[PDB]
Amino acid sequence: PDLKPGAGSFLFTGWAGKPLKVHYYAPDKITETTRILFVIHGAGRNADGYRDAWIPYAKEGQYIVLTPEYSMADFPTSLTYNVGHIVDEAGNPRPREEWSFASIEPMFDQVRKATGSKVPTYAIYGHSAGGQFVHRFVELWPDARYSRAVAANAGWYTMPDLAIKYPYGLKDAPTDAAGLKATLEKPLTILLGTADTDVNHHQLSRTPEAMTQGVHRLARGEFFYAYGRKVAHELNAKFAWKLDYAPDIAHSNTGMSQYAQKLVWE
Repeated sequence: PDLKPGAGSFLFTGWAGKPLKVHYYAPDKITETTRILFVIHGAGRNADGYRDAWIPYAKEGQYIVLTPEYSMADFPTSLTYNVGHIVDEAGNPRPREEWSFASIEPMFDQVRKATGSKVPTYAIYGHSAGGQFVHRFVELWPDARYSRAVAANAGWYTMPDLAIKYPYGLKDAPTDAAGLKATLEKPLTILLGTADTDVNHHQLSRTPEAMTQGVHRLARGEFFYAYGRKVAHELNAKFAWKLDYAPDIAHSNTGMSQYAQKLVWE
């Protein structure tokens, strides 16, 4: 069909999962070099706000913004959304095309088909639970066509460790040593707010497995990056991850996006 100039939404059904309402921003003129940025919301499923936060930057960069709404009704738990839904709540394996990750690539096709843009890649950004979604999408979707993925202020990480069990590591995860080696060469950027340091934040995991990564989101992000560098040395991977900071920003998608807007096109 179409995408309307400005802010809007469409219902996406071109995948094996549930229909997804995608809130978008489109520039006034779409050319065939108009870029496309996926913005992934957090646990509050505030997709409408996440698209709005990037509207000014998409207008000044003249690119499309896509924010899928993983509503509470259709994705009630974190396991159904940012953990990827690779198993149901009972532990039974689910088909890969029904994972929450499986919507990005076909959706990336459809919007191109509807706008006329022919860009071979997209950029993707996520904050908090969206940051978990994005770095797990990097770890478990080797086929993805992102030029850069930005994970901002994730609460805790799936660590690049083949001996730690999912979702705290890549043991019992759909990847192996070669896949991990390729993951360490992907253009992933961990962006952390220097004030995301409250060890008692009301959304912060304090499970022992999460505490092995650090006491707050900033420490955990730094430690996840360093662990990636270590295992990249172990596997002789050409380490491509990047570590960036948002000075004096905490767990705020607006403040983090103001800095991430200068990172997704790297």
